[PDB]
Amino acid sequence: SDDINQKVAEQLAQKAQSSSLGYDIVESLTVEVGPRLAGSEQDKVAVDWAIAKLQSLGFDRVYKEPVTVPVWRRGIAKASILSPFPQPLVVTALGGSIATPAQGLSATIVRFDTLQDLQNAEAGSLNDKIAFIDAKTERHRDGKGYGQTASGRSRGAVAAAEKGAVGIIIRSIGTDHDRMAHTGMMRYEEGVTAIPAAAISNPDADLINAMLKRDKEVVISLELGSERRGETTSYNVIAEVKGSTKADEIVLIGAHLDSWDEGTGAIDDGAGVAIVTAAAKHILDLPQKPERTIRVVLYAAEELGLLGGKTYAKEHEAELEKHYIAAESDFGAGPIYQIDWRVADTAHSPVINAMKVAEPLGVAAGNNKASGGPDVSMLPALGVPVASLRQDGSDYFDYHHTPNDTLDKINPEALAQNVAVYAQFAWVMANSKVELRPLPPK
Amino acid sequence: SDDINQKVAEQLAQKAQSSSLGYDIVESLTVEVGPRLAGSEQDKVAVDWAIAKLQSLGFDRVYKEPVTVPVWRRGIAKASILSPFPQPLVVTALGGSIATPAQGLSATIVRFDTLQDLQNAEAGSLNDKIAFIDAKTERHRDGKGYGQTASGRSRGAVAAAEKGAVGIIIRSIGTDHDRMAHTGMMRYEEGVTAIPAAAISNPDADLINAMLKRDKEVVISLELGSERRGETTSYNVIAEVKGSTKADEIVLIGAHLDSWDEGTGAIDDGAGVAIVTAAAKHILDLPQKPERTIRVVLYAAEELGLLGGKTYAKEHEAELEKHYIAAESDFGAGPIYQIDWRVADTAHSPVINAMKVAEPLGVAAGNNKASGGPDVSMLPALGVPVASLRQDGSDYFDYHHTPNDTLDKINPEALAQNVAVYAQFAWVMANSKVELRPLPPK
Ligand SMILES: [Zn+2]
Ligand SMILES: [Zn+2]
Ligand SMILES: [Zn+2]
Ligand SMILES: [Zn+2]
Repeated sequence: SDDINQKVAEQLAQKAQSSSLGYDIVESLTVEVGPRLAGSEQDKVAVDWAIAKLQSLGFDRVYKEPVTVPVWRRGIAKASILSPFPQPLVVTALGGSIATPAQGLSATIVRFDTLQDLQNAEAGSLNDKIAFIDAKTERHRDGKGYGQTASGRSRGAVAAAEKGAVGIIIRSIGTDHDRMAHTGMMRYEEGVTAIPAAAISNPDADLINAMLKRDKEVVISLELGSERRGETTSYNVIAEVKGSTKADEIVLIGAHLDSWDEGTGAIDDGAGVAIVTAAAKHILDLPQKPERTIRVVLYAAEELGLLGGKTYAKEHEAELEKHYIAAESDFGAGPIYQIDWRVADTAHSPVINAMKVAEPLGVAAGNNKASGGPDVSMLPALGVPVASLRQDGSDYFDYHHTPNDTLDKINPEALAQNVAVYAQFAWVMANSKVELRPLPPK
Repeated sequence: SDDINQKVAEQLAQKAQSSSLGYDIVESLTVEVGPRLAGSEQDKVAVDWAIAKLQSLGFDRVYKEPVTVPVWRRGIAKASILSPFPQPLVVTALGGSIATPAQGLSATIVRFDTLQDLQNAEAGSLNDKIAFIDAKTERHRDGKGYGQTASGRSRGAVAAAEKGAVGIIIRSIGTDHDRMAHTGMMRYEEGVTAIPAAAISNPDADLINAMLKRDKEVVISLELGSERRGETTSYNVIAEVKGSTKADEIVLIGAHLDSWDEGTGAIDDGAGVAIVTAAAKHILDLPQKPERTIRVVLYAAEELGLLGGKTYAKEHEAELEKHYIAAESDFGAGPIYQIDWRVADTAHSPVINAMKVAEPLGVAAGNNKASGGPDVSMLPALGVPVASLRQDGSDYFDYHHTPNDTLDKINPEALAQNVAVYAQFAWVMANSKVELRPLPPK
């Protein structure tokens, strides 16, 4: 009954709070693998680590599924201001950037408040120059500031090249004022000349601004080494807690296994790997079996455009109708404060009620318009219900995509609360009688 | 009278709180010069900046005095763990390190809790190996943690070479857990083979520890580029507020103009330059003249061993008897909470009383055993009284000697409180009738 399962969920939360497992999994990943950019030598290391780890935890099935991934290698990154006042910058290439010319790159910059301002510039206005997008990212619990500025990183190099720019630097898409350059994916556009593209630290962007405010033009030097290889194979890594009376139905709880390459991928998304794996292990430890199968999916190549998520959706196309609900942890280790849903209108109040078991952990009732996390975000359009278990990310963009994304950034008590809430979610959902389909129109 | 001068001191503090001058001076230095390692091209840039700045503020005399300085240039710094689990490290050369061999340097490490533990190792025990000193620096308002661990940086390369080491890495002498490597001076010893010497970030030292805790040996790669040139000339930069009835007597308020090269030297010691310069300017702005001359000294090459301070003490030897008191701001921008003295026994209670004017700014009475700041610390032995105006440095070693020592680390309200307290100090001391000599035995 709902009552019996509420009490199991209460006990799962107790276990999460008394067990070092969640922390131990992320310590293991960050120490024994470290950064694991898709397509790098560390990609296979992370996959092999995850397979061994899941086997060692005793899951009923542990297997992997191939995902095609591109190969990009980061080389040197050096930048400085040449004039008016010569100074060093702390820079990093945007993910996928081409290298700077062998002859080298030195140019006058032109500052834009935002990507939109750059897109509005006159054609030819950046000939021989480097674009500088200065947009600052606001700090928000829900990360909505990142949502407003991230496109500068994703699309700035295209917009700048369209105006004649020979390069782009951006203010890091970060909420810190640390001397850390934030990387992340960017995309060139077929038809537009690819140009070198880098992020500079927030203090460096402040410095450039201080010089511009003196009615001086700023000239920089930028050097980026990088290399592109042909595509290869990574893997979605999967573990299951075997179901019982409804074993053909799947509750999917996910994270991504890949990361950027300059930190150790601790909060993005080693924390999420640990949260969903530990939650599933606590469930595996129960004397009771869930009705549904619980499937942990550790997705490949999320950083490169949800490639593993998209691959999974297609590979499991015939199985999606039997996916009861899907959710993903990929907003660091901050505690969960709300669960939002994407279920049938007639399921919404029932699932809110089911998850009131998490109220004492600080988790509020939510809406019925959830997108789901990145790797499951394509699944509602295919009919699959999802939940967004909302994490407090107020500090997340201080470290996201920097060399500072390290184990010591994880608050163990907060990590444990996520393990507790996912364990409750996966248990309650794997035993729920609520009909979650059909999803109402978006 | 003491009463009239108490009220001027109160008004000076008002000015400091209502004026952006202190902040503006450090903004100017960090933007228009940036990092200014002694002996680098930026050394002359900083001197020329300071001369122009002091002239622009209208000081009665502005001049400079030569200081011999060594020339060391930092090149590349790359390090990684090769085994058991290959990963990147964030490293920086210790100031003055020789370069690593052209053939390259890869070696097994041996961990030591502290410099003392390394010094206790058996001769030959580090043959072919790299020493790793792991001592963590405790956070303290007075910086006493730095005092306990700093010698690992200063003297570790010598102690490691004595035991056969081919190199040394240290846990950065820092209180942060940021991915920032802290540099700073080290000294080789004539007679002992010079070896490459670097600091790694605190998270990287944690990582190495996590591998060692797995009963694995750790092997690293270390690459350091550096170059030593012959000595050259830097300068102590001096400004004066002209005295009146006691113009032959000097109240010296100082800071150092030089910095390490990877940040912008904002808190070490751009803040101190701004504090003492702004304090003197507020005094210069008064309609009243001080009795004594107030001398702002912006010392050269403090980071390389107090070279400008030592030079000043010798150059001004015949003038020291007329130095009434000396003090230096070189503990960032945190507010002052206490003034300690080094005056005659019979002057102690009188100077405490004189400075009770700063109580409302949060400044407590202090002792009579002050060392004085670094550049004036040699002066008591020459008979010159000093004060230590104690700053709250709880956060100072998060940024000291890192690339993160940037303008945005300065709390403007705290910087203003220092300007207020130095203005009071310099005014009260430049008009005091207390006999400060002779100093009692140390
Ligand atoms: Zn992520
Ligand atoms: Zn990411
Ligand atoms: Zn200093
Ligand atoms: Zn220093």
